[PDB]
Amino acid sequence: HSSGLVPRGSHMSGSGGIERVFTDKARYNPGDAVSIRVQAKNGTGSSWSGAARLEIFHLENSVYTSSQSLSLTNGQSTTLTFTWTAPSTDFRGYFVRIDAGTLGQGATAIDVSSDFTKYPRYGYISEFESGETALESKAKVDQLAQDYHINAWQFYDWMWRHDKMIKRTGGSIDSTWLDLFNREISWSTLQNQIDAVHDVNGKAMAYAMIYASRENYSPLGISPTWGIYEDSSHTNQFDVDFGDGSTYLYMFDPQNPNWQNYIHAEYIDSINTAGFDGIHVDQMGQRSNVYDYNGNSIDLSTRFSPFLDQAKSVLSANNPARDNLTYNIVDGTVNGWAVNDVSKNADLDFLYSEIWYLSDSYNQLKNYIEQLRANGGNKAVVLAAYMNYADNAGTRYEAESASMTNVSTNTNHAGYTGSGFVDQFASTGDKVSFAINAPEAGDYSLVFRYGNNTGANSTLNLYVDGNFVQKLYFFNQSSWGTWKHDAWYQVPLTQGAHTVELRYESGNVGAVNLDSLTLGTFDEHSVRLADAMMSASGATHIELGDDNQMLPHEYYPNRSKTMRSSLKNAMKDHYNFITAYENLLFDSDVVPNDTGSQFVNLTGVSASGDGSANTVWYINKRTSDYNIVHLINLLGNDNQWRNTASQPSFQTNLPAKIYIGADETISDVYLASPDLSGGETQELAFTSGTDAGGKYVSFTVPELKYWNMIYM
Ligand SMILES: [Ca+2]
Ligand SMILES: [Ca+2]
Ligand code: NA
Ligand code: NA
Repeated sequence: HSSGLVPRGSHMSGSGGIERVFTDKARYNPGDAVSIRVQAKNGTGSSWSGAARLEIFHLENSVYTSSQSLSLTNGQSTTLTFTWTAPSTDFRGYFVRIDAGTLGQGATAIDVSSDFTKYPRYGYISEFESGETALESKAKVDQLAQDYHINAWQFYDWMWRHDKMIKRTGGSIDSTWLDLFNREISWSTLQNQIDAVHDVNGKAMAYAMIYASRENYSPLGISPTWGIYEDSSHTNQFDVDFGDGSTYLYMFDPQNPNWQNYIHAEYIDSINTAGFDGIHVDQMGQRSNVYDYNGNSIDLSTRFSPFLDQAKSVLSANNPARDNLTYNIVDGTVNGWAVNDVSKNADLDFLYSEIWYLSDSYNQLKNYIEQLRANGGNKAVVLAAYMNYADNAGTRYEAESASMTNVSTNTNHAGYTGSGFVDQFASTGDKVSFAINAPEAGDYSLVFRYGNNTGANSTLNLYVDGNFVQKLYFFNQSSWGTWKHDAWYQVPLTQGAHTVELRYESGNVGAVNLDSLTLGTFDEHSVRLADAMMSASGATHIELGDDNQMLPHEYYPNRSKTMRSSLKNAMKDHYNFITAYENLLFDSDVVPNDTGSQFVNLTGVSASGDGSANTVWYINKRTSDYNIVHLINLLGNDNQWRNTASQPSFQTNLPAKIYIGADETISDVYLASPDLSGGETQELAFTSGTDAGGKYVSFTVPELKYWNMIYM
């Protein structure tokens, strides 16, 4: 008479329970009513009844509890609401737990901050099509707000021209306009999205350049005498070629007051006419040997601050509620080009930096973040750091292992993957058809690795499951030995088997060598590690946008990679975590040097304090009220933040000893991890004592997967 190998009975587990827990807004003001929503589904196999219980925590302390009764027929769904009040102390993050017994558990987080610039959670919107309904604009904003607490959206490439941002014809705003790449921007869709951002208490930041006009700028009243030039005789203006012999950006002197007045009036028109909350100012990065119009040599690195101070000033005078400003410090690294002058001297509301290849290790990037924090007077730091940027990551299907019609295989150009590649793919009736599997329903990035040295674009017709989808362009390279994978199409797929086919048909031109097809996928391991390092170091990461897309590239509409459900779920936990614990992560400072011996020790694993490969990395920080120790699991992995990674070597029962100030006493030891129990703070059994090193505490860390934050 005992329980068996499995439970015996009429009830199921696994499916349903608490599906989602979220709030209507991304951010709240003190005193606000907060609607906490719980979407519940009874998949138990019979009726269910009981209490749904809410508990809210500020760090280690339970600050609110509440309960309501619930009953559901089998298969029934409902949405419950709990109403709370944002407590009076401004700038505080909270953890929210929902427990519904046998129906399961859920969690979310709440940010009470009257001004988003202290704890920005930056997302983006990069498409503005007339096909998008008001409900769909709203749905996509609501999803980012609910699932990640995004409180600011960078609206990318919304403008008509860099120097004329809203298109008017005869004083009337055009209902649609074509951007520099001939995308259709809808004025209705744009405003619907901006309103939807406002409805979740978010801010809409308008992308703009600091110093860019488009081609043919003179008729707009812009003078070439405000330009910056590659020589002292103003022969060649700095510019950007977009590769069609017509479309260009021309570059100007940010310090020139007349350029300032011109482009700032565009910034103000964008705020007032579109409803934006501020301007997200971009640049192209380091340019050496710069001259103004009159041939004087100028250091461009120090000319942004005056522009930005002036910009802030005209924004605040125009509308002090909607005057937010940031600027991209391009190519971020310690003492990098323009880093010190911008972060120290620009009147920015928070700092933003796009990281290229000057901060490749975790520790290098941590030092850059810390320099920005120190220079900027503890202003918030947001990084654009495009994950897996160079990796053709995802499930791979080799072209030569696929179904081939009127083509051949070969091995004569080195650098192919697998046994070779497809060639003689150059004439009508030629086909390659890949038999792929989608493990779950959703969007898939179809990424083709190819060669092409025919001297012009080659094209192939893409087909999915027998249906034509689009003509794809495969760009001309300098040699046939040059393999690229910048030809891609993102497509929705049902779970299961599909066919993906490239066909050379009437109207297709050129030829390609076809190496493979990859299902472009962000790698969960690297992404979770990088986000852990960034936020343990005191920064946040712009990576999510549009309809639950993740950012693969500097051109925000790029969809050459997609998140799979497992990564989406880890990002919900991560973004819950950086919201609920925002005070410990972004109010804290690094603990100085540890003269003599290091304050943190671990048993049974290699440990580093500088983000060394194949170690558990410890980071010790403090606020006035707390001592904090982050553990980031680099076991099994290198010290580089951007590239793909293996799953960390998960640890269990990791003994830890932390030294504390000898004039200090520890009542409790707390651990919180996005990886564990959805971020809920855990109270750990511990012992204290005194050693040669001083006063310490000692405890076993039950689990370390990616990132644990210990505090006391
Ligand atoms: Ca040029
Ligand atoms: Ca052929
Ligand atoms: Na949630
Ligand atoms: Na203001």
